[PDB]
Amino acid sequence: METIAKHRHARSSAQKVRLVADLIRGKKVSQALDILTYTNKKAAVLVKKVLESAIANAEHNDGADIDDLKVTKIFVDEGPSMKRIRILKRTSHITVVVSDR
Amino acid sequence: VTGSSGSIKSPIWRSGGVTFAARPQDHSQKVNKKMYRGALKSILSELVRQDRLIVVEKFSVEAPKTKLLAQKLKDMALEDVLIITGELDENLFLAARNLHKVDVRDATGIDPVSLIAFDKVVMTADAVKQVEEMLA
Amino acid sequence: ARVKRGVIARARHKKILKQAKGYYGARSRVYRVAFQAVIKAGQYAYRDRRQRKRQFRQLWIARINAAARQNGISYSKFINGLKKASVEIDRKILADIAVFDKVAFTALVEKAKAALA
Amino acid sequence: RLNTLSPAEGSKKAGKRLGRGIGSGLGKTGGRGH
Amino acid sequence: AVQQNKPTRSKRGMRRSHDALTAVTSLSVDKTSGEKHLRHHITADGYYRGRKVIAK
Amino acid sequence: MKTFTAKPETVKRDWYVVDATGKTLGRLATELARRLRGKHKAEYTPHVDTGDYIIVLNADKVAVTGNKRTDKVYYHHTGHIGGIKQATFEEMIARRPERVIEIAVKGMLPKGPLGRAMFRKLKVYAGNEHNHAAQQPQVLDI
RNA sequence: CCCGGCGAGGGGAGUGAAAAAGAACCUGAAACCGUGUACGUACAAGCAGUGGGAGCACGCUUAGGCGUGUGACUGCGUACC
RNA sequence: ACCGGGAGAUAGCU
RNA sequence: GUGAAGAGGGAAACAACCCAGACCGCCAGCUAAGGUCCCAAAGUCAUGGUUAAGUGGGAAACGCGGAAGAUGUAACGGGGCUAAACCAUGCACCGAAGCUGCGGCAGCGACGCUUAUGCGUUGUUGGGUAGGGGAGCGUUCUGUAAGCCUGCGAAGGUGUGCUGUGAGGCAUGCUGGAGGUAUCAGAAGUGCGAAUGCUGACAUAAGUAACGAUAAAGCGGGUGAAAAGCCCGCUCGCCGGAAGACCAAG
RNA sequence: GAACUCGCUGUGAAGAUGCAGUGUACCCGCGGCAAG
Repeated sequence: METIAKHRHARSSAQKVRLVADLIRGKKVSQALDILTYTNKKAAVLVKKVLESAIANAEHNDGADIDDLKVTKIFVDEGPSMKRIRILKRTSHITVVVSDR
Repeated sequence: VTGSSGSIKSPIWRSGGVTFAARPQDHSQKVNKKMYRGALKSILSELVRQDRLIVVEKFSVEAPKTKLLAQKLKDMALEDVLIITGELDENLFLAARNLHKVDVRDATGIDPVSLIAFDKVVMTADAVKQVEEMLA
Repeated sequence: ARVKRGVIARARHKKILKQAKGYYGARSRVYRVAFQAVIKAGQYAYRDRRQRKRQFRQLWIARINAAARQNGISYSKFINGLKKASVEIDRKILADIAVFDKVAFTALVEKAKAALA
Repeated sequence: RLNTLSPAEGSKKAGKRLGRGIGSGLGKTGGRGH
Repeated sequence: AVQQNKPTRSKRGMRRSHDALTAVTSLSVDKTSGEKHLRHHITADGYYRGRKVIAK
Repeated sequence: MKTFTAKPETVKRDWYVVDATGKTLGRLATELARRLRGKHKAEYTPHVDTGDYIIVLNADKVAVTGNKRTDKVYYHHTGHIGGIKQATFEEMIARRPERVIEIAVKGMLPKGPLGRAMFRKLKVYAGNEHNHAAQQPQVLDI
């Protein structure tokens, strides 16, 4: 059963969070969560947040067999930015796609 | 433009007046009597040649009822009819107001748009003689 | 009577960019440089359409010279023999046959040698 | 035959619109040159 | 001291190719409590090499 | 109708041995370049080379006529600062005539990716013995 | 209902024609930046394109050499006003 | 010294 | 004469030198100048000599010398060349957008069937700044229009295919769910690409120096999911006619 | 303005990274030397 999770208007840079997210594409959740918990970047917190939300949703909507779930697609994009006196604050939009097969 | 190296109200800027903004002007012009009468004669000749003109000496309705006008129109086997008469009749004029297709005017109420637009025109002997004694 | 030019401009931009496929990034997406890139590509196509005849003639001449040298005669002598034999075979056909067949080219060179004198 | 009414040939001319394109004959400057 | 042109995306991609970090991939399971933890560090529950600590 | 184009992989290239032993350097270089480029074959194609592997023997035995026995000199830029370390052709042939033969071929051969590809096809040896005897190199003279 | 920090955000169920209508709320293209898919590249020098072009995957006349996506290589080619 | 108006003030020239 | 306002070719590239006037296309042949050892295509051509000097392939005047020059030979274009240099003659080829061969158009006349005013021949023109003349496409609005299409799917956006010398036109997949509009005319706030043109949005430099007094912090505990800069206690240190406290103004 | 941003020789509204010939160089980062 395909599962998708995302976060809206995150207080993080669009591209800084991508570095940590690159460690979740093609990696199983079992070790991905451990890597995220021990990652030093601030974006690691958001990545583990979206990962735990996605795994919880997969467990809830799906019947059973949570361990076999494999991460397939995960990507980040730039979101709305706020202007201030000239300084622009960026926002990040993270999406994680997890499916058993 | 309401407002105050160029002024912000310039046409190149936004919210500014146009370089050549149109002002209240009349597009109407003058038409000579000779050309008007010639065009009227030409259009009447074309219409009669096309066989789009039917003349009935009497086309007066007994009472001002749109039903009578509609059934009379059906009896004539015509749909697009411009009923032009020398003397306007109160009953027929009142009855024809509701039907947009059927319109009636007076002897002096002759315009090129009315003739060209309406597919067919119906007029009486009084109307034809009146127009004949008019500009013609 | 205001007229909005957005639709016309968008259509023209789409039409011009449609021919700007695969031009190393900016030139394929940026109209300002895409127009210049497509104009230059059209000029190069115009030149190369005429230069294609020259390239093909060069290739045919090279192939005919190679075949003649293989048979044991220079290109000029082979052409002279062919002309003196009342034969008007174009170089393109000779080059085409020199690769798919050899017996025919051997006969042609023999005839050219015989008619050279 | 209502729409068959058209101006007589040669009685109407749009007139060249200067300062519009390069392929319309005169190009920039409005056709008056330098 | 001023750019004469705009660097393209490809140059940025090549320059940023070395910005990727590396996963530790060195999880160590506790001898007794049996939870993965960083090698040569105290576990979250407060165990290291099986021996117990204060673990506030 | 499209003209036949040589296939870069299906072209067959054999081995032909060449030995000058007292022939003009220029003539041998010209013939070697022409035969490596495949212009002799009827299936010549500028797009893809179709030449045959050539092995050169007795490089030091090449013959040079005229005052080139002393006038001729080869120079290759040494780089860095003041890299003018030239090399007279006599010393170069005395040490390693393979360098002289290969640089002559490179100068004769067109320079470029295909130029280097064809250059790789030409091997030059000083001794008569050739270790490429397993492919049956045919004997051809020029 | 759940994850979540008793937030923010998200995912199910339902309402809802449509939630590819969710309070940032009609339709929603480019410049800008992302993931997957097909192809090329780590011995190859210059307005980066143009003709030739083997190869690399797919559907087609179920081959019959048709097109689509890329172009290793090659003759030529010193931007706009 | 600043604001609104004469004032879309006027000549060259880009 | 050329450029201005002509592309093409050759001379290493070169706006002033030589040949040479581009309607479009064709994988056909012949020639101009210039070349036939290659790069880069064509004779390693033939006849009799000169050139042994790498002159050729840079040099005067003057009496073979003159000659020394472009850091590299670097003044042969690279190799390389004793003919692959020069002189005189000859044929054979390569060689431009030049000519011819074929196909397809716009214009100019000339000639006739003279027509219904088109047709069939006909020779020729079709590079082009400024400028002039002629001929067209596309968009809003109005009459044609209470006509026609459209919830069995229109606008805008996004792909495909078919068309024409051309602005361009038509059918069609895809979210869309309410207007669009045949033909002929009239009427324009009408066709964008540079004016340091203007409003809005978005990349570069960049994860870059810096994070703004160099008085100097550290520990235990508490709130908090997250804590050195959030809070309490403790050790040390800075200012201490101040970095201490109060008034006038804000 | 856009970049697949090399040295030397020659031409050059006259010192060429984009012109012709020529030689070298696996792709991409880090700290400095400031010749342009």
